[PDB]
Amino acid sequence: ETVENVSKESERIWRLQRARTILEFEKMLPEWLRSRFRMGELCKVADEDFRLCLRINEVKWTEWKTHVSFLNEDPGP
Amino acid sequence: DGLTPLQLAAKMGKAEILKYILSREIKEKPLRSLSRKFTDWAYGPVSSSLYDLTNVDTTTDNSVLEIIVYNTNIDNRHEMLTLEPLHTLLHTKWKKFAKYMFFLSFCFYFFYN
Amino acid sequence: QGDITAVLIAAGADVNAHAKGVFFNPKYQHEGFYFGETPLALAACTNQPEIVQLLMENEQTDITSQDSRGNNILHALVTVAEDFKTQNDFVKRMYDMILLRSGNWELETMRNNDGLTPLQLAAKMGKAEILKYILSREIKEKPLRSLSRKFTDWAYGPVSSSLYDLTNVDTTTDNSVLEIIVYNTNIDNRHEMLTLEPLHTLLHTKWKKFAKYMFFLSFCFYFFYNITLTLVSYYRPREDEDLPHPLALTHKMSWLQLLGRMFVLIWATCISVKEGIAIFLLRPSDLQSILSDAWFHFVFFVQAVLVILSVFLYLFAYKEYLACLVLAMALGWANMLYYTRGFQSMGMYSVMIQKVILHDVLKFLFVYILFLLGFGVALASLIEKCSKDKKDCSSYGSFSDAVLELFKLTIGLGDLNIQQNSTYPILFLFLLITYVILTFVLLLNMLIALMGETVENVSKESERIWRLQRARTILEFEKMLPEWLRSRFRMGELCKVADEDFRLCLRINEVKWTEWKTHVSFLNEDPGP
Amino acid sequence: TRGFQSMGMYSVMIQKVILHDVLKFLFVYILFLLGFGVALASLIEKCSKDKKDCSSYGSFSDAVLELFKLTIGLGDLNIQQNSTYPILFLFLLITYVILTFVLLLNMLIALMGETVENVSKESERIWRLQRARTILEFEKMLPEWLRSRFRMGELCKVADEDFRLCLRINEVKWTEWKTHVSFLNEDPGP
Ligand SMILES: NCCOB(c1ccccc1)c1ccccc1
Ligand SMILES: NCCOB(c1ccccc1)c1ccccc1
Ligand SMILES: NCCOB(c1ccccc1)c1ccccc1
Ligand SMILES: NCCOB(c1ccccc1)c1ccccc1
Repeated sequence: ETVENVSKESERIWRLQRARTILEFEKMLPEWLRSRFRMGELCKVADEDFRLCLRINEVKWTEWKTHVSFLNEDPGP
Repeated sequence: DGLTPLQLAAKMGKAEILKYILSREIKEKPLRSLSRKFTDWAYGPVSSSLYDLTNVDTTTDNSVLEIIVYNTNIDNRHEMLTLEPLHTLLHTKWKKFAKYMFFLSFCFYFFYN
Repeated sequence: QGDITAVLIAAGADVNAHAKGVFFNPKYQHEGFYFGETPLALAACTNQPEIVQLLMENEQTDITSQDSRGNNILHALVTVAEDFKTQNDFVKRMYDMILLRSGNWELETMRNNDGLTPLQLAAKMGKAEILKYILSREIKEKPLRSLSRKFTDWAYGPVSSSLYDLTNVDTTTDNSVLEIIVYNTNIDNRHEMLTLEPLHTLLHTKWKKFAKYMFFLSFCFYFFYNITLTLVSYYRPREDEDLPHPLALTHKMSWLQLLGRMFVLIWATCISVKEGIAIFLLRPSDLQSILSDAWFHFVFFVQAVLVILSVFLYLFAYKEYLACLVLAMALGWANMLYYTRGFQSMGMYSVMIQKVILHDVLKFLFVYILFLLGFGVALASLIEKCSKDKKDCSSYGSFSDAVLELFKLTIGLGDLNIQQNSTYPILFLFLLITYVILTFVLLLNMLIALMGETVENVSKESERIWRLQRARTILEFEKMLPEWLRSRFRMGELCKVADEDFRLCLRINEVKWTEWKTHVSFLNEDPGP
Repeated sequence: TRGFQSMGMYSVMIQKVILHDVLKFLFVYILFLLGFGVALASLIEKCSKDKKDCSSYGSFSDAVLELFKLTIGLGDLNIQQNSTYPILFLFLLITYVILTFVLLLNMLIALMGETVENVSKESERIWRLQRARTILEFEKMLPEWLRSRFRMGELCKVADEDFRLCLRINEVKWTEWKTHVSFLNEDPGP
């Protein structure tokens, strides 16, 4: 299974052995100026405007549905 | 042990239940406050998804990535980091932050040798 | 909402609207969804066949309408339709539906603000699956089979002859389909597009009638070219004339022993002018094709110029008279890898050379330098610091000689005489054995590094890169072919439906068996005298 | 080497590579040979050489052969004794061995591509045809007298003649039973 296992496991060991470095660098990063990611705090339902921290993605095609979700726009200025 | 069930699903490494907890989209309106995935907007086959991401990011004590990636016991850490709230968050820590420190800590320890 | 939509049209909504907002987005993947901004295309883009069935029955609907980008509706379906197979694939089903609902041929002749027909836009965007429809498009009707691109010559049981309308397809107009498929670099699946029947047999016929014989001709010229540089410089028949000059044209030379020296000077200048024009053309291709193709334009040009600069160096007589010649001769034999295209497995081996040298040698070399320089410092204790027993009497370079005598082992050109020390040769060789075993494991993993779907991917992608890197040569040869006497392919101009006898240029095929049907197509015969 | 089931199946793989794919590799291996050989033959007869033009002959040819002996591994150091260009000699000649390793490493991958199936199985099926042609050739070699051999007993078919036709007996097997109405209902007989 070098067609699969010796190649793929050596890839997945590597991604874990790089993702451990990245969280190690945040311990190395000083607490001041983590002015970074963790996107804008939009509403959830409730009365507070900023409810929670967020993360934005870009999902895609077929299996449409007539959506009833949220602010019906494009993301805004 | 002091663990939330999201953290307990990560420490025990149960991947499939953790694909639900980090997504959890709820298409209702008495109780869509319990949902972890939201929507920014939807316009045909292009749509923007929003993740509630409270204990997920490395900003509190013993976060989810803190207890997935530093964990050694479980087998399928790679099957868990493929998931969308963990993945693009790891990519964004990579691109904005960790790529440039790694090349910086390269050129120091390479000029060292 | 289909029910609410018909109310709004009955209430008088503008069906020919245009939404010119910032959702066009060159940064496409976020906030985008370009759909050509008309209400007709939006139902056409988002799998709404009944609303398209509703909107195109409205007589006020401008189906021929354009966009801010100049796009009509068939441009809009092209710019959306993904190269995913059968996503209950609606766009090809609905591209089919719009032309058959309405329209003359005067809808795919419409160009955008780039000047592209929707066949060309499907090729430039590289949407393969919609382009398998446009180039086939057989229509088994008789109000509107004039819109069809595939026809039939005749049908007789399970043997039947197919005819392709082939207007903008062939390289006979400006910016044709093969012009914009094969020279394209942006899209991924150029090989998935050239497998298609109007493009394939047309590329085969340009290969067999035309490009095979020029390629062997341009082989035997550029192969006799490199023999001549070998037989001029490094021949020396008997006792040469006191360090001569290779490309010199001295007073008495029989006309077999200097015409080859003219043969170099002509065919180097013939190449130097040729890709010198490719400086004026290939401005964005070289950086975008950062590893794939068009490097061989450069390596031909660098080889041709350094021959000529060696002649310019003779007129000034600097020190690098011989230096610029030999790198021009060494690239000249290395340039034969461009002529390793042509045999179906030969370039398929040559692409695997180009894959490993570009991608994965620098992978292995960076690790192999690393254990070299790692054990080399470990070895250079045992030079200049250790016993050495007789040494500091040979040449130079304490660290450098310790590296090289550890670096000659990978050749196998191994020296024992560098190792004569005092009681540390126990510790020398068991160090140096752990070099060879460690540089065996770097070698053994290097074979496994190419492994990983070698049963499929390393073989098949090296084949499909080769077919694209040969199909780019063939269209390059037609630019090389002069405009007079292209009396060639592009078969006879038979009728379509209309009153003109010669309607369009054609291409004949030989389709086959089961799933019969009682045919109503064309002239019911065999092809004719 | 026909005759053992895996022996010719190895021997056909010899006949496949020597006919098809050696001339593949040899045309590229001559190419980097003749490519670096001109690059090496600056460092013979044009460069330092420090003691040379006293040995045998052949300025370009000796520079080729001493670069051509490395593929054996029969490598000579004494051909390389020059002046300060042996820095540039060996790092040229290393880039010969690495380049003629990649030609060697891709040569293993050149036989790869469905070696799990096609290179093994086709070399088996070519062998079975190339052994079955021998066997019918031996019957042309066998003289016509005493072919008292196979072609089993001539049992009836339906008709009035007892010996109807020549035969061949097999031993077919299990499930999908049926209540048979075929022939002489026995075991084959004394
Ligand atoms: N587009 C993802 C880029 O980040 B991924 C990544 C790439 C290199 C090193 C570390 C992480 C990744 C993260 C989670 C799952 C899979 C891949
Ligand atoms: N305080 C220790 C810093 O060392 B660094 C380091 C730490 C662990 C492993 C390798 C290197 C470092 C990190 C980034 C850039 C430069 C150096
Ligand atoms: N019978 C096809 C021969 O031409 B094909 C071809 C063969 C060698 C080099 C270039 C092209 C071909 C053309 C299109 C798709 C696939 C193969
Ligand atoms: N005017 C330049 C002609 O060079 B030819 C050429 C052009 C590009 C790459 C290689 C060779 C050529 C073509 C066919 C036959 C012989 C030579």
